[PDB]
Amino acid sequence: PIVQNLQGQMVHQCISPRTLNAWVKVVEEKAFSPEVIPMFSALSCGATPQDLNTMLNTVGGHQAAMQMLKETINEEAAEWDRLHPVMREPRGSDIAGTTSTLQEQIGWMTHNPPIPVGEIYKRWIILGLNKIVRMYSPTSILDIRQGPKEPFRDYVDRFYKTLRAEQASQEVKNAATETLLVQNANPDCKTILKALGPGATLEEMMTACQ
Amino acid sequence: PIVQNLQGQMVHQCISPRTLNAWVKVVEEKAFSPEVIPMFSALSCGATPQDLNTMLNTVGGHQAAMQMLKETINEEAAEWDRLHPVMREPRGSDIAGTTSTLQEQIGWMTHNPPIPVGEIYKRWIILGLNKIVRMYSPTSILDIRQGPKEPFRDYVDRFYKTLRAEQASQEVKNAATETLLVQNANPDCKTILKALGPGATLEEMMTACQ
Amino acid sequence: PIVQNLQGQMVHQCISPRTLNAWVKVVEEKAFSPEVIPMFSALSCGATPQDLNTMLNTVGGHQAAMQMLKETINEEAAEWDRLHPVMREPRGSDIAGTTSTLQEQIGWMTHNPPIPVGEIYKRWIILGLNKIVRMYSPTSILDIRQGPKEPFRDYVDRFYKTLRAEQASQEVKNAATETLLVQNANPDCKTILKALGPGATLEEMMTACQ
Amino acid sequence: PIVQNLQGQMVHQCISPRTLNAWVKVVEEKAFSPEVIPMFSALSCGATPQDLNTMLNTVGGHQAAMQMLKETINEEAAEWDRLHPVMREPRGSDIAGTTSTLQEQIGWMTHNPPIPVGEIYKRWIILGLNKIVRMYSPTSILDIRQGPKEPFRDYVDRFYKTLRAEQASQEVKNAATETLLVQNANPDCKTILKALGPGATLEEMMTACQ
Amino acid sequence: PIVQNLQGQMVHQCISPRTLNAWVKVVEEKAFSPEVIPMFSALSCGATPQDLNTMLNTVGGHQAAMQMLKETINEEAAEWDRLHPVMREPRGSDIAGTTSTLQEQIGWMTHNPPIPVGEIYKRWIILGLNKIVRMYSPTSILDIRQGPKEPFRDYVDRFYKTLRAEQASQEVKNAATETLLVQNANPDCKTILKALGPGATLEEMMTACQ
Amino acid sequence: PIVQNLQGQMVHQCISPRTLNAWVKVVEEKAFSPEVIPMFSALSCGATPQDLNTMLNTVGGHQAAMQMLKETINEEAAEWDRLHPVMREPRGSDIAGTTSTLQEQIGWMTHNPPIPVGEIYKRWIILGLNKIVRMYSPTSILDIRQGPKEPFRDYVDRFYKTLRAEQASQEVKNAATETLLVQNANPDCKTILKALGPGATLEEMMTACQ
Repeated sequence: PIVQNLQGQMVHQCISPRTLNAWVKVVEEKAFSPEVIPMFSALSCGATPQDLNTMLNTVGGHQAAMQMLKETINEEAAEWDRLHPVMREPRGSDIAGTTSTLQEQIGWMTHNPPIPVGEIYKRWIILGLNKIVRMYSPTSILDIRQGPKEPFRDYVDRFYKTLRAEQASQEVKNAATETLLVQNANPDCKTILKALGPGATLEEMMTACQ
Repeated sequence: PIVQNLQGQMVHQCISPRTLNAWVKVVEEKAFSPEVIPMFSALSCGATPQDLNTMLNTVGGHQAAMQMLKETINEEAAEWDRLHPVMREPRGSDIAGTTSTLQEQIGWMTHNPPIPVGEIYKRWIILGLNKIVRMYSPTSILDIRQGPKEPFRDYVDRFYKTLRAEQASQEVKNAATETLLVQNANPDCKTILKALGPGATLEEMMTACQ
Repeated sequence: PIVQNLQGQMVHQCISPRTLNAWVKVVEEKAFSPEVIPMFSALSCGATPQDLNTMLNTVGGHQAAMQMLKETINEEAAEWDRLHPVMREPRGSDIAGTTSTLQEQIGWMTHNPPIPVGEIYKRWIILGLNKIVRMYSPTSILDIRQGPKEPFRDYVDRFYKTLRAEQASQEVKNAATETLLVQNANPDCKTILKALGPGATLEEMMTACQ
Repeated sequence: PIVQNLQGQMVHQCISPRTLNAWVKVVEEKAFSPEVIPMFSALSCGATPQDLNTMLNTVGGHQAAMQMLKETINEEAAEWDRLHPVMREPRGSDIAGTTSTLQEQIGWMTHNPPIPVGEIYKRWIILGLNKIVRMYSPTSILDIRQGPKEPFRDYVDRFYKTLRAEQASQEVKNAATETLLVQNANPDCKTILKALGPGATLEEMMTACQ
Repeated sequence: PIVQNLQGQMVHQCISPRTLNAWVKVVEEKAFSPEVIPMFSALSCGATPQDLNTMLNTVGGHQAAMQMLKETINEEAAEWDRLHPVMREPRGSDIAGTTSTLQEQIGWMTHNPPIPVGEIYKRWIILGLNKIVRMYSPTSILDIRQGPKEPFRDYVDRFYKTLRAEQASQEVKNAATETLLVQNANPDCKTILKALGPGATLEEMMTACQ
Repeated sequence: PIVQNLQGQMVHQCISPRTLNAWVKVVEEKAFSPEVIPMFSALSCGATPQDLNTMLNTVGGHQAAMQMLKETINEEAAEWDRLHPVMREPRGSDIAGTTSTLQEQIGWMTHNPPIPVGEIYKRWIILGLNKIVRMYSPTSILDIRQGPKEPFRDYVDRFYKTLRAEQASQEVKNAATETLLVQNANPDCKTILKALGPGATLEEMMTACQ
């Protein structure tokens, strides 16, 4: 990835074994849980398209997901080529890092103004990963219900984990979300939440059901 | 996080995978014990709101706590907007890192005088974490007493651990707290402490009951 | 390898023990899976031919594969010698790091215009590794068929992993490959895929068969 | 901690996760053995009071020890305030790191002449740690006596470890301690040591009694 | 070892603990398999004679091998003294690292032109290690015969591993080597090798014997 | 330890936790085997007396050995004081690091001409460690005997390991050493060794009995 040196300029540096190990271990252990995407966005700080290609190709399993990612990147490159018809300006395949040289990528990312091919490739990969995570949700939100003896903490944590997996975003707060949350609880906490009144925060609901 | 180079200028640095792994392991293994807050304040030395959001979103489980944290940050941002009506001035959401880009944050944190958006966001996150840790107390302070044969050392350890968890702070010393400690002590140690009289430090009580 | 310091010139630095340990661990663990080649291209970023020889000779086991690699490198060196009739210009063996000193390799890797002996040797080694990986595939692509109760997701995983093993590249799918994919599926999923019609993406096939 | 950069200036640096993990592991595993204090003085080299507070607060267990440490710090700060009647001059709490900011601490630590607030706070913490270590001695010195078949080396190891714990120092050997050491030895070794006469060092005693 | 700094000169650096740990672990775990020599030549890149002595004296076991290494080094030093009749010019014992100081070694390795005492010492140590590796071959190559149900790949693995051990070098290719390889195979593969015809490469033999 | 910065000057640096962890682990695991002294020499590269004291105090067990080391240090300091009757020149105590501040030590180790208190202190510590390792020898050299069927390799390994321990030095080859080596060999090997002829090298003996 491109970093900043002590002279004050952007100079390319090789990708480190630590970053590669971190990414491979994360993908192998956490599978495609929703928090992998922030991990991908953090490990790819200032990455060139070649670095992102290395990170994607290094993954051993989940080849169906990687094929979906490849198809999504191709679709995004086609859309970019349609929206941007014609140093040489980049094309979709050049941004994808399959028809361009590392030197050209570094020249683009250091140009004034910069042409962040790495950022665009990261956005395409992030769209692909969002689709993959949304497809790999283990269960639907409508089937999350508190057990007969399950504490409110466990039920709420499972409900919000599922709702993060489904919508592919942690920020899943909605009025219908709260209604579904209160509906699926056990009757003991259901009555308390019903009597708590509208507009209550999740903190107050957890305190009341503690 | 913004760091200082050998030249002597504040520049951005990519967030290291080592810090991310440390924070993830700490949250996974420490649950929400009161010692997590100093760890978060240490790992985030000089971080920007983007880095804080990365560190928060990378947490795997405990989604209810993250939702409470998000709601608390929203409340604090609303309060900040109310107290500050209207480079572009940072709004509550911009400080929270929802509608802000990296360049804007770095310009804010390198301005003269600096607008410490990172510090403000860290304060809001610290408030949310304090509330979460307080909520995560396994038992109240009034429910802990020394056992029939428990050494006074372990009893004081448990008492002060519970006291730290209850108030989400370590410095919770009070005359009422000392009276509670001597009240719940074993009858032999209670008699010894009563004979020792008021004004005795914790060290003297520990020495006497040895 | 050769890296750039703050003075502004390429300088040679010793190969770090971290890279060597990572490469040895990768070879010992993953055997010759198709993802070894991206790891080799990543760990050897800017490595002079001496470093490539160090990385190749450090591998303990799999001596047949290393002998095939040696023969392939010799053949490529002979072709290079034939195509290039005769600072001294490099030869095939000089590029292969057998009859060249470290100083000569540094000079070749740093002149203007550069003679990327490291990159040429890397391409030869990657060709040899492609041959090895293609030879080491456990199964043929015609032996992959979905089981009576195996999910379509796992069937696609196996199919595309084996396909990457054979062609030694991720870009291995084709129209005939898509026909093979739909033909080898279980009849229940085969009917759905047939009803989905031509032009269907892998995403739609995965969604429909669930 | 404040460290000297390559340009030759004393600049503030964030405290690395490795030091924090090392200190946490040392406290967690070694309890409060006498060797912890040298580890504390080595890990916290050049630290400002904020870093010392972070390193103290990060400890999870042993809350009674931390309470005693806080009491000792308060006593020493009161003494400092008494002895110093009144850039702004530091106070007891300012040195302790509770009513001071990072900028003020850095200014004090880098003023000419320096006001070593970090060193003074470290001395107070060392006093507290010495008190805790002395309190946490499992056994008294007089209770170390050689077994019927116990080797002399292990007996001397136990004796000197116990003596090290008590006086909160390693250089605790003395003529009275030498007499105590020769008193509790086994009669077979006791007669040999008595015949060896005064003036014999520990090496000669160990050699004679093997 | 000696490295290159940002000032552009050659200056000394202490041998890092990671290098020492890597060397000790490699030597202990891998015994004296032929891949140790590439590891030794990679870890000691640019090492001074004192660094080589530190790396050799740190090994715990295999003391007979270390004594043979010392004998070989002494013989080579005597030869060097014989071949060179007589800042002081180096002698055999100075390159051996027994009668030279670190300052003198650095002056030798940084003189104009450099007198690579480190490289000469490393060559002597490599000759000694080659002798030890040859002596540590578990079995003779003539006893390697393919099993009744052993795959030809595993037979080639064992054959070439043993042959590399015997010569302490990877260059074991020969017409007699190929004849010995084909003679020891099972008749089922021996007939196929005979039918393949002379002059075939190893890859063709592997593919035809599958 | 005092190291050289990029500007080209000697400045102090806090002892890194990696060095301390390595030193403590080695001392705890290997006990006082003769290979510890090279490790201590490597890890203490360029250290001040304060760093040497830090590394000595951090050792938890084996307090008898540490007391012997302290006695040896005191004796050497007394000898230094006698040999050198009285920036202030360093006395024995100041060299030992008990009565000298870090500023004085840095001023001493960076003066022109240098006064290497660290080197002298390391010499004293190495003398003490040699004495400790010599005392800690598990067995005598005369008791080293070959088993009836124990391979000659293991016999020579044990013999030279013990003889290295016996004299606290690896350079232990001698005429009497070889005489005892051939005297304690098994009769089957003794016949071959006797018929081999005087003056034979160790490699010839190993090959003859292999």
